[PDB]
Amino acid sequence: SSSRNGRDSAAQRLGVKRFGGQVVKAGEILVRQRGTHFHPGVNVGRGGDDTLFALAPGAVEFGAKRGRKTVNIVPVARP
Amino acid sequence: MKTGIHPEYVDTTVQCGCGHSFTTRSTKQSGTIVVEVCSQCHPFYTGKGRVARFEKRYG
Amino acid sequence: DVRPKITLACEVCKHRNYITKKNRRNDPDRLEIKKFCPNCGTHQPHKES
Amino acid sequence: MLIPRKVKHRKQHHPEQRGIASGGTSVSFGDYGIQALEHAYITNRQIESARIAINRHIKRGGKVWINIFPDRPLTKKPAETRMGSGKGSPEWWVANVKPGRVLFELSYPDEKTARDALTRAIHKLPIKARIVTREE
Amino acid sequence: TANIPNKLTANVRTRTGKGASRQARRDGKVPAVLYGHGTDPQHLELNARDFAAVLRSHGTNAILTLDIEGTEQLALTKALDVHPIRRNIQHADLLVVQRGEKVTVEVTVLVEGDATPGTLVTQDANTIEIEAEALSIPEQLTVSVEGVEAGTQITAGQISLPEGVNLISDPELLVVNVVEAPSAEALEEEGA
Amino acid sequence: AHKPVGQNISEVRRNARLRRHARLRKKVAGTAEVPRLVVNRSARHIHVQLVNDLNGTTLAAASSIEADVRAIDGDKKAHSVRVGQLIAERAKAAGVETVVFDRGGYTYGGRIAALADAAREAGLKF
RNA sequence: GUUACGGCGGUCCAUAGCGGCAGGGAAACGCCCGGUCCCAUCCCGAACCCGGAAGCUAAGCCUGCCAGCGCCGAUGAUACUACCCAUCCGGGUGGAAAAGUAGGACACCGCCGAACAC
RNA sequence: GGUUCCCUCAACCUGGACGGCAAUCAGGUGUUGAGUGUAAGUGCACAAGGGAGCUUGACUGCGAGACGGACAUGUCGAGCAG
RNA sequence: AGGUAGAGCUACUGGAUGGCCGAUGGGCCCCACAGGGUUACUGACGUCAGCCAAACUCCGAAUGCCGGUAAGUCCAAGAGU
Ligand SMILES: [Zn+2]
Repeated sequence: SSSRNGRDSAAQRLGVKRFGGQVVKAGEILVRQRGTHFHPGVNVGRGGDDTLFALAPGAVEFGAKRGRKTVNIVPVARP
Repeated sequence: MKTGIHPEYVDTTVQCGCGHSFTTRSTKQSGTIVVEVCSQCHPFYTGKGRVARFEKRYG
Repeated sequence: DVRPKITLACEVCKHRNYITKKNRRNDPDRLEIKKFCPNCGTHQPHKES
Repeated sequence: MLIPRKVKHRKQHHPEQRGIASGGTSVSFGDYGIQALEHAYITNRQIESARIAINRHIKRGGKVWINIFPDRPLTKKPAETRMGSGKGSPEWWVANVKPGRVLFELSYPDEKTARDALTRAIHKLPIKARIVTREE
Repeated sequence: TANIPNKLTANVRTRTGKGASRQARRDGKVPAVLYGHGTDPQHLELNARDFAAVLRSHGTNAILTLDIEGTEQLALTKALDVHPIRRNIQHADLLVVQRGEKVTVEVTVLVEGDATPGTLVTQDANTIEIEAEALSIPEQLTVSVEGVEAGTQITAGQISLPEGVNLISDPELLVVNVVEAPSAEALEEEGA
Repeated sequence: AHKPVGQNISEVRRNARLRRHARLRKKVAGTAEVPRLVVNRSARHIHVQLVNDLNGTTLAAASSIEADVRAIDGDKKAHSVRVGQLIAERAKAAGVETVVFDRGGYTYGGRIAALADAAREAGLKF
């Protein structure tokens, strides 16, 4: 007798890369995910594989819009 | 109503053996047609050659 | 091979610009398609080789 | 013997034996009950042996309720083999019992026979238990 | 029914939490809460042996009279927290009431009488809901099974209620079920 | 007594238009620099607005309720052209050069298109 | 400025929904009449589109009142837990649920436009 | 596949020639229980699901800034011009 | 930002105890067909009460992790890069 199991795949390192309050540049990756668990907000775009990246520099802020979790970028002001 | 797909439609005229006549539109190309039983003729509505031979030979 | 690799060549300059795959049972004929040709500088009809 | 018709997963981890019971700690159907006082896996064979002990004692009249079902399976690998090469095939079905859980229930016109019948069944279970009633 | 309220001495707690409640119970006390239409809860402490005496004789829905540091209050027992194993009273919710007020209360129903000898009496619903005055709650309700024959459903709509008491739960609750007594062959096929 | 059984055509028409107007708004939106031109068409009149969606405030507005538009002797399409010209005058007076057309969930063509083409040659570009 | 008025938007998007009873047509929003013209049906002027104003607020819409179903929901207590005591039980300091109870609730806010008034 | 526009299922109840639990028609309730080429998971009713018209971006030269990482690999990307 | 401990299930997928009502069925009589009841009977769906789950979730901590900030240690951690 033996086992017919024993396979698996490499961990894909998903999750949230920049948390709320972090200051980011433009084009920087924020969330890596399979579906749209988080939806794009203001100054945030959706990649081909549903990655969320920043469209403009600022500070990350998580919000909600009609029951949808969204990620927004707020423009920290110049000194 | 699309042009070149519907059957050619003609204003017709219906005639019955009891003298009752109509004027309706149908697909009959002749523009007229005769019917041997109509609303006024039928016993079910009004409540009222093989059988002609019964009264012919026997009477 | 059901889905072999095919090469699309420009009608005008005959340069081989693109390579792709098509089903040779669903599409028994040579694929005809318009793609950008760098040599001509414009979108030209391309045909399978 | 009590056996589920089907289960999605046939080989499972062992049920945890920590804490006391959250629900099922009160007598709802009958007038007398058996309340557990220890953690154990009650096998489907000890339930059959314990509800026939109640049936014999009360003879004809009365009704018996079993509030726990042997759902979760435990495996057992083939005898006289080294460790490794898979996980054993399921062999017995148990019920995870925590202290405070009420296992059996009984309705019977008189009290002396009812409490004796339930005592005959506590001696078939691998735990300590006590007889409780519907009153407070 | 007129019930003389039971007098109980209550002390306002100085410290709350789980460290202070455990210490309070170690001194023969029970934490309590007094909310209602006063709309500002009071955290009290009650004697453990005196509280249990009131519940033992006058039922679970006992009307009370708390002496909160010199102020008299009419209160009704709303809920209890009882340990499954040690069988304690870990807490007590108290609702403020005033005379002439209607409250919704669950009282217990009891089955008295001996039916036909070839029957077994099975009680499905332990308690039923009523709506009575604050100081007029019946301590218990009774039904009679005397000569009841074979399969009959005694329903919650046929319970005899005192005056000023109105049934709240629907009148189609199967409270008492009288059925034919199971035989020896019917016992061995139940639970196999 | 009487009790209606189904849904009226007006109820179906109203929810269907807002259903396909919110689909439109997933792309177009108003800004202070590029405001959104919203059109409401009815069986009798036609209304327009110039909305800034950051604040949710209306910049300019014209409608066929006005007495000047009622003086036109033409048909409904003639009233749309008058309204289309009156929104390019008020928008450019307020300081607006570019807009985006929110067709309101109606099919583009007829009264909606005549209003847009009248406001295109009058100065507003979109 | 007022309004049982019409649109465009919001809010950690139901405290806003479902259902029930009674009411409104000034301008608007609707049903409504018709298919000559732009336009349309995998058949159908039902829908989209166009041209109108005989009828009606019966429906959509709007207003008021209901706690039947949904929804929100404390305080206190408990489960759990980080650290620390504790020779196999258990306890102290800090955090603190889910369920249930008292209750809340038949939405609130912003910008334009109408008719009346000034 | 790209784009533009339109639509809302599964289930149940009721009425219908063959026809029945179930084919096609009609009316009502129905907020996602259907479906997404292909396993499972995260998603999608705002539709990423259903239908139609045109079409080849299933491009050329590039690419700020990032994810992940022993190394070699791998992945996302606004935007500029043809 | 999570989804473990816990808890909950007419909130989904499965397991599952006892009542009530009862279409489907064995049937018997409705003389054969349609034709109603009949039965310690078999009992769907629904509903009342008590439950269960690493690959269940309407919910949901304590810790841990990411970032900002004010201090502390600062003749030293003999720190970090
Ligand atoms: Zn070429």
